[PDB]
Amino acid sequence: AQSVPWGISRVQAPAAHNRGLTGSGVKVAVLDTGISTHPDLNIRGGASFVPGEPSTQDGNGHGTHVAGTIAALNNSIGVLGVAPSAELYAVKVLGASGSGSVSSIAQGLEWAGNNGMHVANLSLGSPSPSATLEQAVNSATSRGVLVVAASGNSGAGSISYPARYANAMAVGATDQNNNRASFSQYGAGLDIVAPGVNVQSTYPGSTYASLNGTSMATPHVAGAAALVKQKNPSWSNVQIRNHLKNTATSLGSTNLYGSGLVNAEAATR
Ligand SMILES: [Ca+2]
Ligand code: NA
Repeated sequence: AQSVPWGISRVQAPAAHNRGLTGSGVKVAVLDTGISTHPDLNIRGGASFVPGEPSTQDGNGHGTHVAGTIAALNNSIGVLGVAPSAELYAVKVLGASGSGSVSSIAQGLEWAGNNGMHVANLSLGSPSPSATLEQAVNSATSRGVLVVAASGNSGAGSISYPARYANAMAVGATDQNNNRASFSQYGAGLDIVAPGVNVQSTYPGSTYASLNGTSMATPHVAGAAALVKQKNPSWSNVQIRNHLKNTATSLGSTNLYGSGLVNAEAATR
C-alpha cells in the first residue's frame, strides 16, 4: 500500500494528479548528496561534482529523501511525490558527509543549465555569502532553470545562501498546523513555505524515513513547479515562480511565510 505523506496532501498534489498533472516531461535536478536507486524512484541521469565520489548514488540519505518528496512514484508502494512523473536527475554536489564546496555546487548549477533542467532543487545552504554561488544561481536562471533553495534551519530572521540571492526561490518550513517550524529561517527574500516537519520519504536501502527541515520543504515547491510546467510548457522559470507565489495560500506575516503555503491545486486550477 502507498501512503500519502501529510505534506503531500497539505500542498494538494493529489488534486493536480486527478487533473492529469504529474510533472511528465519536466526535468528536475536534485543538487544534493546524490540519489540512491530505490523501487519508488525513477532516476533518469545526472552527474557528480564531488571530488573522490564519482557515483551519483547517495551515501548520506538526504538527497534520496528530497528526491522522493519531489517524485516518488504513484503506485501501490511507499510514498507519493508532488510530481510523481517528473524526470529526476541526480546532481551530486554534497559529499556523503552532507557537505560540499562552492565549486561543486556551482558546477552542478552549470550542468543543470547546460542540460536543460526546468527545476533545480537546492536543499542546502550556508550562513555566509558566495559570489561564486551567486553567479552560478544567475547562470542557471539565465539558462531557463527555476532554482528552488531551502531557507535554512537556524531559526533566525534572515535566510541562508544561496536562497538569499534574488534568483533563487527561497522556501521555508511549516509544521502540521501550518505554523512556522521553530527552525525555519525567515526574513527578507523568503518566497514561500511548505511542509517541513515529520516528512516521510524514500531513503537508501529501499526504505522510508521521516525527517525535519527546510530541506524537506523545498522539494514540495520544486515538485509544484513541475506540475505548473507540465500544465504550461511555454512558461519561463519566472512565470512559474510568480504563479506559485500568487496561488499560494496566504498565511499573513510575509516576513515569516513569504507568499504563504504552496498550493498545487490552486496553481493548476
Ligand atoms: Ca509510491
Ligand atoms: Na532568493
